[PDB]
Amino acid sequence: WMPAYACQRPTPLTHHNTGLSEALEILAEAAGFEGSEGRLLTFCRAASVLKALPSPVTTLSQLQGLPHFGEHSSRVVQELLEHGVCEEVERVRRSERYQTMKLFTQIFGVGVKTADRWYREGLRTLDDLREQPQKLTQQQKAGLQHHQDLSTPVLRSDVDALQQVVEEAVGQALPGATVTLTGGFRRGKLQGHDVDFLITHPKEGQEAGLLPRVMCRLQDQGLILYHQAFERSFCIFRLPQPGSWKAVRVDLVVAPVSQFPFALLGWTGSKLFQRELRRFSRKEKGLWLNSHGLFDPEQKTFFQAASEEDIFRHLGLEYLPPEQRNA
DNA sequence: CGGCATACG
DNA sequence: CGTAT
DNA sequence: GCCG
Ligand SMILES: [Mg+2]
Ligand code: NA
Ligand code: NA
Repeated sequence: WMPAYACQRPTPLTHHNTGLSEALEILAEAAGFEGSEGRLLTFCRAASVLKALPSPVTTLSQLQGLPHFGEHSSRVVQELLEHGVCEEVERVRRSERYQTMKLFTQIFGVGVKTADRWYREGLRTLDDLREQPQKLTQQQKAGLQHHQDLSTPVLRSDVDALQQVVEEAVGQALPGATVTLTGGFRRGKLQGHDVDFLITHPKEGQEAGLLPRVMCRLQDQGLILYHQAFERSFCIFRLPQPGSWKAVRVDLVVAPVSQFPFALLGWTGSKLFQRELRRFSRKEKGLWLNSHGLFDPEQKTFFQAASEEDIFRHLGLEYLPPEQRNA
């Protein structure tokens, strides 16, 4: 009844097993902090299975036959159902390792490997990092300076304001170019921690060289607090607020229109949905999927897509709108 | 037991 | 190494 | 950690 891949089932943004999925995603996150990518994936998948269920899990027997629920994930649910709390999950929550790795990895420019190194060096707090700025990259200096603003959720009203300023710059850089909201907001989220935009032009080839022109114009408008030919730009924008402003993470991506459906699909996510979709494509259909295209390694040809609908069809999957890709 | 998505900056 | 879905 |  429950397909094994997340791309085979609708997953809405809000669901009926929130507490259970949030506990499993703690263990997934903790597995990532320890470099256990396989365990992270299983816990992520088990969490996503519960998001896709049509009603609350109330008894352990309801886990029978669900994919990705074995001894470990089932025991987590069992303890939550019986006691409202899972000892392992709570032990992770309060551990100095988990809390510090979470704090460090949330910094823009700090990954698991850097966080882990700092943790081993004895560092624990953001002010610990601020004391030795010579050890920081320019990207990390920016993430740390702006960390407080970047921790405050972005609202959909903020997104509409940002999209207008991006379109203004894009329109000057290349008349006719279009801006599409992607990421979590396209999946229906009301808040987020960053804003994702996909830029193209209806005339194949006209988008070449576009992103530097867009960035130079945003920078000339005083809107760029930070940014690194290129096709992805990871920016910190100055977003106006009442009598002030705040820093917001904004990602700008350009694709040629021939690849737009694949880039839209990839950048709309969720992250787990795209991993599962690419895994399904490769392992069940023998096709290689990325945010540029879909490749048949037998015939050595790329599939032409005019829409996301085309892509789902070429993979033999029922279409899922973005709001049902919240795996 | 091997595999676990796949890019770009 | 970092970033993104 | 789980699946095929
Ligand atoms: Mg996003
Ligand atoms: Na980070
Ligand atoms: Na983003």
